[PDB]
Amino acid sequence: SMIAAYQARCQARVDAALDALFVAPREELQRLYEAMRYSVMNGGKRVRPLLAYAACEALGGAPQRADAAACAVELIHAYSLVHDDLPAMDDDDLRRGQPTTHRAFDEATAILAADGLQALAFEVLADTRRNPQEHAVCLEMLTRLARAAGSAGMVGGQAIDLGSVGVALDQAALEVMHRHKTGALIEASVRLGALASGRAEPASLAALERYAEAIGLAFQVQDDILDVPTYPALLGLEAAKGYALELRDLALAALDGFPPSADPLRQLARYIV
Amino acid sequence: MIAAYQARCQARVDAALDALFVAPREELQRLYEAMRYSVMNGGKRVRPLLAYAACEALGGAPQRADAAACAVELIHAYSLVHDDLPAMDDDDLRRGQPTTHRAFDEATAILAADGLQALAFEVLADTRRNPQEHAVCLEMLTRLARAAGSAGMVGGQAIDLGSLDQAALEVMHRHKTGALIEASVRLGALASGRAEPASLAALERYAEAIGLAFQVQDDILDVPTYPALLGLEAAKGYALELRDLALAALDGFPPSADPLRQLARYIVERR
Ligand SMILES: CC(C)=CCC/C(C)=C/COP(=O)(O)OP(=O)(O)O
Ligand SMILES: CC(C)=CCC/C(C)=C/COP(=O)(O)OP(=O)(O)O
Ligand SMILES: [Mg+2]
Ligand SMILES: [Mg+2]
Ligand SMILES: [Mg+2]
Ligand SMILES: [Mg+2]
Ligand SMILES: [Mg+2]
Repeated sequence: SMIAAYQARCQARVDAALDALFVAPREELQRLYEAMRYSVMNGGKRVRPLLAYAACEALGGAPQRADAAACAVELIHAYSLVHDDLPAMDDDDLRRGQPTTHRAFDEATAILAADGLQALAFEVLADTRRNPQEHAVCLEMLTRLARAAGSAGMVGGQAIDLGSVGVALDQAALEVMHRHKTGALIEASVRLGALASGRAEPASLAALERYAEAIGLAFQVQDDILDVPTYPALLGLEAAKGYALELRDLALAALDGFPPSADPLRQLARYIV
Repeated sequence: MIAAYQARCQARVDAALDALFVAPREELQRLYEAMRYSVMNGGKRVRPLLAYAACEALGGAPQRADAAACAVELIHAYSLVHDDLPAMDDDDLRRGQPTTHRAFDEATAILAADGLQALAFEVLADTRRNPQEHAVCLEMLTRLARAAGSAGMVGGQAIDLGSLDQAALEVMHRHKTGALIEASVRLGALASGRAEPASLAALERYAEAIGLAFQVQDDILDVPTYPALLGLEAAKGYALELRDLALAALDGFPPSADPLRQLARYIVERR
C-alpha cells in the first residue's frame, strides 16, 4: 500500500546509484564490469536498501544519508547470490527465470565479478564523498558490514547450510542457519541505515536490532509457507502461519515508542506476513 | 639482513593472523579451519614485509602496521584460493601442498576465501586492531578496496584469464599483482602517522618498480614471458633497471628506509 510506494521509491533510488558503479575504467575490463552489472541490475526487489532507508528515516534522518549503505548491502547480497548459484554450490541455471551469472558468462568470470562486488561494497562505505557521515560512523558501518558479510555471518551461514546436507535438522538448528545466512545481513541493513541517520543511540539501535531479528526470520517462515527441512514440515502449516504472525508482533513491539517516521518499518512487518 | 628482516615480519604477522581463525561457534569450525589452512601455509609474507618496511621508512614503529600487514596478506591469501580453483587454474597443489579445494572441498574453498576478503576489511575498520586516526583508517580501507577490486587485483585476474606484447603484459601485471603490492606499501606508510603526499608518491614509484621486478625476475629464473619478449639478456638488464628505479624513488629517505632498499636488491639478486 504505502509500503508498496515506499519500496518503489527505494528501488528506483538505489538502482540509479548502483547503475553508476559499473563503468569499466579501461577497455580490457569491459566484460568483467558487464558481468558485475548483470549480477546486480537484475530487477531485484531491493529489500535490504529499503531496510537501510527505512531505519535511517525511523530515527529521523533524511533518507539520502543512507544511499551508500543501501548500495553496500545490495552489493553484498548480489555477490552472495552469484556464488550460491555456482556449480560447486546450488548449480543453478536460472534465477527468477533469467540465466545466472555463470551461465550467461562463464564460471570464472562469475566468481570474479562477485569478488569485485564484495570489494566495491566496502569501497563505497569508506568513500567519504559517497558516504558522508562522521568518520567514526563510517568505520562502525564498515565494521558492521564486514562482520555481517563474513565467516561469522552470511558466509558462515552458507557453510552451515552446506554442512547440514543429509543431517537431520531441528528448528533450533534451522534458525541458527537462517540467522547467519540471511539474518546477519538484514540486521546490518537496519543497523547501517540507523547509523546513517546521524541520530543513532544505543537504545534505539538495540530496539531496531530486535525488529530486524524478528523480520529476518519472518521472511524465511513466510517463504516456506508460500512454497507450500522447512518451517511447515517442522511445525505443520497452521502452526507455521502462527509463528509468522508471532514474529510480526515481536517486530511491532520492538518499535514501541518510535515516532511516525518509523511507520514504513511497521508496514513492512505487517506486509511480510 | 633482508632475510632476518623477512623472518621477523613473518613471525609478527603470523602471530596476528593466527589469532583471527577462532570459530565463534561449533557449526563454523570447519569453515574457520579452511580459512586457517588457506593463510597459515608457510608463505613468505612479502606484502606484510612491505607494509612493515614502508611504515619504518617513514619513521613509524612497525607494530603500527600490524593491521595493514594482516589485511594485505588476507587479500593475497583469498586470491590464491580462488586462482587455484577448477574454474580458474585448477591446481591440486600450491607450493607442494594440497590446495584448499582438495583438502576440504570446492564450495568450502570458495567460501573460506570469501570470508578472508571480509575479514581483511573488518581488520582495518576495527579501531582497536588498527588504532590509527579515523581518517587514516578510512584512507587505508579505500586504498585496499580499490586495489583488491575489479579496478585492481580482480581486474588483473580477468585480464590474465582473458588473454600479447610487453605493454599488455605490463598492464596485466600492474593490475594482477601491482595494485596489491602498491597498497601494501601505501597502507604501511599511512600507518606510520607520518605520511605526506611527496613521500607517498615516492613510495608508490618504489612499489611500481619492485612489483614489476618480481615478475621479470621470476620469468628469468624459470628459463608470453619477459625473456621471450625482450630476449634473455635484455630481460636481465631490465630487472636491474627496475631495481634502480626503485632505489632512485627512495633518494633522500633516511636510513630507516634501508629494509626497502635491501628488498629491491634482493629481488633481482635471487638465484
Ligand atoms: C555465497 C553465500 C555467502 C551465500 C549466502 C547468502 C544467500 C542469500 C544464499 C541463497 O540461499 P538459497 O540458495 O537457499 O536461496 P535461493 O533459493 O535464492 O538460491
Ligand atoms: C582475484 C584473483 C583470484 C586474483 C588472483 C591473484 C593472483 C596473485 C594469482 C596468482 O597468479 P598465477 O595463477 O599466475 O600464479 P600461481 O602460479 O601462484 O597460481
Ligand atoms: Mg544455496
Ligand atoms: Mg540457491
Ligand atoms: Mg526456506
Ligand atoms: Mg595460479
Ligand atoms: Mg592464475
